[PDB]
Amino acid sequence: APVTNGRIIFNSIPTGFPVPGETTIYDTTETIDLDTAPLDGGFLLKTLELSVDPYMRGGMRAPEKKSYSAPFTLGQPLRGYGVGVVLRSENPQVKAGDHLYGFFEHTHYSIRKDLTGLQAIENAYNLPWSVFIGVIGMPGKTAYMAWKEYAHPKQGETVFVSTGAGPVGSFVIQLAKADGLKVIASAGSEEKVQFMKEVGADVAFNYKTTNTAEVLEKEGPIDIYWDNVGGETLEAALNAANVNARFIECGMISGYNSGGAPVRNIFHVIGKSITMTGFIVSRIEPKYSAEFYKEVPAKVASGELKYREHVYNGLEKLGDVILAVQKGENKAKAVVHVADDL
Amino acid sequence: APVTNGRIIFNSIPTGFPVPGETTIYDTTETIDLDTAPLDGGFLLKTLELSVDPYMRGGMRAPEKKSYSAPFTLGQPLRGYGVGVVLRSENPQVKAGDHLYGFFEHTHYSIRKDLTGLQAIENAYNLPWSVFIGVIGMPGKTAYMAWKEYAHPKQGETVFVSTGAGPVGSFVIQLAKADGLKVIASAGSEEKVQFMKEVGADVAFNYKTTNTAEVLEKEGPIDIYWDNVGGETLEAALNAANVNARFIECGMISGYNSGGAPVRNIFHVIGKSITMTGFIVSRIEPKYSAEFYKEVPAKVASGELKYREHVYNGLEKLGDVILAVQKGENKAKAVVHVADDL
Repeated sequence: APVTNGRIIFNSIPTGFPVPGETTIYDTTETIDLDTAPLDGGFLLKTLELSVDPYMRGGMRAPEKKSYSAPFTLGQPLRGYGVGVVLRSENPQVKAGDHLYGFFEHTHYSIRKDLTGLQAIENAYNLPWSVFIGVIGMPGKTAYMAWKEYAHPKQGETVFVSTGAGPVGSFVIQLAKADGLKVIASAGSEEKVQFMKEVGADVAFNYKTTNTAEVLEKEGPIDIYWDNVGGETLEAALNAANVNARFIECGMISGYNSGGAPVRNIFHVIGKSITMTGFIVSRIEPKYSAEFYKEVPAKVASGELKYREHVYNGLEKLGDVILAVQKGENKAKAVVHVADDL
Repeated sequence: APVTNGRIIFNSIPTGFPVPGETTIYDTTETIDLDTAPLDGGFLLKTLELSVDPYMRGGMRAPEKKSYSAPFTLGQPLRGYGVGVVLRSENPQVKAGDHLYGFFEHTHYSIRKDLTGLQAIENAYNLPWSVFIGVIGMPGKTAYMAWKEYAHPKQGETVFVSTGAGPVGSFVIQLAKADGLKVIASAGSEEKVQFMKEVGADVAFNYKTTNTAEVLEKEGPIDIYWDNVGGETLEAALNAANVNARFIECGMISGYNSGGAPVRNIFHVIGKSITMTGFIVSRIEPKYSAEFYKEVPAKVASGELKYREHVYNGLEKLGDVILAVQKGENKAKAVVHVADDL
């Protein structure tokens, strides 16, 4: 018999933080018959896990694709990264039981014509599906691929990782330790400092209680800076950089429209012979994707590569999770567990 | 019989522009007997050509060596790049007639113990000695070596060269054209715009009469930016950059102590996947020196590589040339012709 196809609908444009029940609504007006719904040569896809990733620069938009992050449509579901399982297929590209990663609408079920925006997941070690939207998803790929492309590490160099406890930063710490580097890393809470230490940071500190410039003077100079914040932290890193340092520019704080904070000491790029490289993960992903999806699951399964997630149960909560993430209240990479797999 | 060994002496510390006759004095109190002066195993060196290069960041200091630019000593000669000829030698490393390039005191003659700070010049095409302090000296090496190391050009890419008529920038224009690139270049006077066009710039303009941002929008986007200025021009280049652009950071405007102007749109480094690399020519010179000194003289002799210099005759004028250079009044790379070679 038909079942509810619940949906998190974009309902109004917020001027401040999103308001659950106003910005988003949980809508149960659609049903679907999983056995008889017409597929017309496509396939029926059951949502399992949905990522809630923060937005800021460019406003409320889908995660970036083609280097285009699209706005949402009022009255239609929100969207983001997810994992799902195929229930039924009339398409030779996929079969029942296949698990797929990519862009998902925030609904229990969807009917897809083909694999556009999706890829088969190889889960040889039977890891929890949610890892594929975190440590083995976009955040992990952001850390792994840019590290391999740009860090050019040498044994015993010193790296400073900003936002070091996050899904990207905590992976960077572990990549750096595996390359024999000394790691300095900072975050904004005690629990985050504890996680940075757990994953191997040599010098882990809370930038709200400890002077970043003082730490970098005592523990540097810095050969590699991994930038997730820009602004004052980037300026401090420039002041503490060694000659021939590499500054990997991953993210920067902004508002919807402000772009980023000024850099007032950029001459250090010349004086200290710094290579500062920005990147967007989708542009470099083709060079590393197969290696990433082969190697990273093994390191998760063995416990070598540590990660944290904050799981919230139920699609109906997703709008509340959006607000929690915008407020920084989630303890780790936010995941909405939509359904079990069986 | 003894001859005067004239000397440009550092006489007082200026608080503004240098004042000829006060900041510097031309001193004729020393003599030297060129035939009998004791060499004590060293050699007698006749100054031929002296470079006058602008100073600003770090104040009045010798050009940088060991990554240290040293201050001058009151009552002693100024110093900078030069070319000289050996008149007499008791040192097996050099013989009479050898021409040497490196750091020179601002005097007619000196006695050297050895080749510290000096190198033999190979002048196969008998070019004027002054070229070895310009197009075949530090300015030319700055352009050639960083271009080869960092530009990674592809046929038909677009480069923007700031300060495009100068000793560095005008060499960069010619390197870029030889690599099949479109060149946009800017300068601050008509004579400089004419020289940029003469050396092959496709779009040459005066930033004082023409809106840089408008030119870069119409003629870009920019794949390579060669930065000699920083600040607003760097910001305009970032706004006009193509994806995967390379920003080669050579110099930036400053005061004695201000470091450089702010960059308020640095997020473009991430959004546009820019590689921004600073350098100091002495740090990369060992990789390119032999190639530079073999290839560049041939391109000068054939007329392929164009250059300009502003020659002033006589050591006694050098303090006036310092002021002219600090005021931007020299028409091209400033050279003091100290003596003829014979």
